[PDB]
Amino acid sequence: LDHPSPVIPVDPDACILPDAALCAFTLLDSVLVTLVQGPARWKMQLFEQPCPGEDPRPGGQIGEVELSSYTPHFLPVLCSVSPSGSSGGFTLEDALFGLLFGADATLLQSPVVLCGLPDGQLCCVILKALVTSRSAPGDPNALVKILHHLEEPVIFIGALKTEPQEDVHCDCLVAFGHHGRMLAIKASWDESGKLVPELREYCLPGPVLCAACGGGGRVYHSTPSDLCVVDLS
Amino acid sequence: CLDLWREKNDRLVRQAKVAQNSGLTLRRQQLAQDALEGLRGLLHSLQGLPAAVPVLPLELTVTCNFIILRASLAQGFTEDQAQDIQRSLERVLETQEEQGLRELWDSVLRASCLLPELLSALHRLVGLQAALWLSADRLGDLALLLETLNGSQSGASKDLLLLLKTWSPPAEELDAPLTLQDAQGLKDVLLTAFAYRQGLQELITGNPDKALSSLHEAASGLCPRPVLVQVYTALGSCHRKMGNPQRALLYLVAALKEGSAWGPPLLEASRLYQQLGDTTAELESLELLVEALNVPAPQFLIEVELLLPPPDLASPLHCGTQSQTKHILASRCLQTGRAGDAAEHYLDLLALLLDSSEPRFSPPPSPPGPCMPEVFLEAAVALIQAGRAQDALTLCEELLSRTSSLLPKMSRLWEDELPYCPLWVSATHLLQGQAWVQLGAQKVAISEFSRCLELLFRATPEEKEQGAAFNCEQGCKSDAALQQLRAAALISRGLEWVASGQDTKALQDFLLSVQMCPGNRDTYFHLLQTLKRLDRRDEATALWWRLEAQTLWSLPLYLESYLSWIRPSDRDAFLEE
Amino acid sequence: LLESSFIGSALQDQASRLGVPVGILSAGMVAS
Ligand SMILES: [Zn+2]
Repeated sequence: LDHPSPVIPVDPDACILPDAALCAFTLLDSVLVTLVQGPARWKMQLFEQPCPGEDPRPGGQIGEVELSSYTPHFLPVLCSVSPSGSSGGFTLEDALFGLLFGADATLLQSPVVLCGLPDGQLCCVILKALVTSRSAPGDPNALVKILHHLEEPVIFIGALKTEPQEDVHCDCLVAFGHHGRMLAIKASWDESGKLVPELREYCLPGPVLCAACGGGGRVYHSTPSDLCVVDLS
Repeated sequence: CLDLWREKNDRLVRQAKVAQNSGLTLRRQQLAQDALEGLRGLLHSLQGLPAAVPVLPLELTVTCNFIILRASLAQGFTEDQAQDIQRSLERVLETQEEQGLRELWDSVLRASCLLPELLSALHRLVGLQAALWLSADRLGDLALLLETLNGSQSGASKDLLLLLKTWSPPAEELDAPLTLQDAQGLKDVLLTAFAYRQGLQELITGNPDKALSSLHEAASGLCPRPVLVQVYTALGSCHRKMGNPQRALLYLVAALKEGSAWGPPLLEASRLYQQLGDTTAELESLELLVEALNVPAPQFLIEVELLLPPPDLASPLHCGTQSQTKHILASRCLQTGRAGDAAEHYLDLLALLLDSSEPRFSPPPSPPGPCMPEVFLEAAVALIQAGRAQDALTLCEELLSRTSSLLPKMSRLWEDELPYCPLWVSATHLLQGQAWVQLGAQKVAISEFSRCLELLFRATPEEKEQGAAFNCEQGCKSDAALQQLRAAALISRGLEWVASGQDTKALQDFLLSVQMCPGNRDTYFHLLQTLKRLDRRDEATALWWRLEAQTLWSLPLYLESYLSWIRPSDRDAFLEE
Repeated sequence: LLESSFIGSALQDQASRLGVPVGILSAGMVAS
């Protein structure tokens, strides 16, 4: 960022993984998660990222799988979700974390990655579990799982601290469509003394065109008319 | 203009090969995709024209140089390259004389039988397209293409290998526009690769007689050192399926020697030594395995591995990761009765899995195998066969501490089928309990036998009403897993009821496991021991006749071992009285 | 031996261990 007219070309030096076929990527700690276009089957890749101040390297790929669910303008999006104790993502409250993904994920304190995709399909993947080799391929059905299918492309995921009573322990998982089926998710633990996830699929105005999360259960979203806001608190 | 286009193709082919031979990981793929976009633009320029005969042998040279450097970078072929083949083929067809590749190839080879002097490039295009259909597993129509290439009298030769051998490359490849690879160099690769894939399929389908021939073919010729290893390794398994151990050993030894990557061999070593039952050697190989898997370049050319598949789990070239294996070691160890050792393995397992925040992730076992909680149990079960019961509890504590934030919050406790308990949570409580037994504490133990038994009755596990998550598919749903786990917790309790002297209560709980799961038989032993004490004749004989009227499927590991661990030696001895 | 070119290299291995010319061991082993 120091980087020794105020215009600057990059040199192709600063290039790393010229995979070329890659749409979308995120970061964790020391980890890089890409999402690579191919023929029909999109596969998710995963690389090390060097924790020491070094030459800013990729490393070797740990992990690839096929989003078998996914078979082709709208750039899919990915998200990081780490549970409490274990950074450019979202921590849940352990109740929810446990409810969505389950025990494996909770036990391993696995940061988990959610891919929404142009269809609207919202798939999560467990990064402890994505380590593979030539002799050891990703199974799709193991490893990537599919939460809810909005039937329109996905703009935005987050998590929300409803019940407001820097690392905030959210309780409620937020998705958006484009035409505006939004999807909030919460913990219930109701009526069976048993954990069930409160789903709704509300059905908002407009094409929706970007979203965000801000202090205390308030989403700030666009229509093409006006900048609109929601409460969940 | 054809002077300049050919000068450009030759320039970019020299750039590609300089990059392949020399350079660093980035600058390689930067110059490679540079040349790929040069070839793209040049192909666009030549495909703009309604091709002439003298423009044709450069256009096909460009199509070859593009497809090669495309799929060698991608590290896989696809169907874009097949559409580019169709484009170039109907461009050859429109010059002298459409529908799809197969009939297009038939008609183009009829046109080549007129001998336009581009057969150097047509045979090279068949090699690329053959590789494509090989990576796509399209072996029926590949026979038809090469069948049309050679005599149509070679039509009965459905086997590819003979047909590929008879298919000669046409020429010594005279001073044409430069190419990245020759048709014979591709023929060699095709041969070893197909030999290889036929061999593996024949091996997995229980024909390791057929496999040997094809694979020896894979040995004989061009087969890069890395593959050589893999082939021999298949042979390990083949002779292993046969019974011939030593041939196997010999191949395995080579595989080691020739290896920079000898994970997979020792894995076969293990399986072999199991087949003998040479447990000592078994475990050793695996130990070594783990350190092996501790330690960890792509040419812009078509090599073999490009065309090789990713192997399955049924392969003898299936080798997991460090963590996955360590689990095997501990697993295998646990079944033998080297409980202590087993433990240490399992703790090392667990250390690895959980503590791995800093380095490269070290993964859990895959889900034909057990889930992350079936494992912790196996951890604690070993710790119990050590007599490390105050550990076995710092485990079942750490478990139910992380997973609070799931569990069934047990208000049915006040209201007492409907709520859901995953089998594993019922069991944690069973073993917490056996743990207290080794530390000798009737009360707080029989807390845990009763607290299991309630989560096996005022719950059913079999409750997925909602696809809400990821689950144990296999281990923690089996009605076999449930009727065996009940039968246990009740057996566990019935003992403690005799340690305190309440043969009425013990009788109840044992008689309940019998009625429940009649094919554990340790159930019948404990009840009949109880009956021989008190009320021998009638009851005992009535149940003898029942047992002899009566006369393992997928029980998970933590329970198998736990049944074996409690069960008594003179069990059959008692049943013959 | 009771199970080709490998079996020759195996007798070479044995010969290198024992410091016997391969012929002696091959003959002895065939006879036995
Ligand atoms: Zn399980």
